Parts: sequence; structure tokens; C-alpha cells
Amino acid sequence: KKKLGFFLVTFGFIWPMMLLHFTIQQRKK
Repeated sequence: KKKLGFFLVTFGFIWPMMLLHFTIQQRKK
């Protein structure tokens, strides 16, 4: 709960990073 709570915040914070990689590809080609 305590240390696991931060795990949820990181899950929604890291996800966008992956979306970015897909966002750069669209403009790359």
C-alpha cells in the first residue's frame, strides 16, 4: 500500500513514455 502506491503513480507515468516513442515514429516517417 505504502510502497505499492508509488508503483501505481509510476505505471501511469512511465506509460506515456512508451506512447512518446510511438509518437515520434509517426512524425519520423
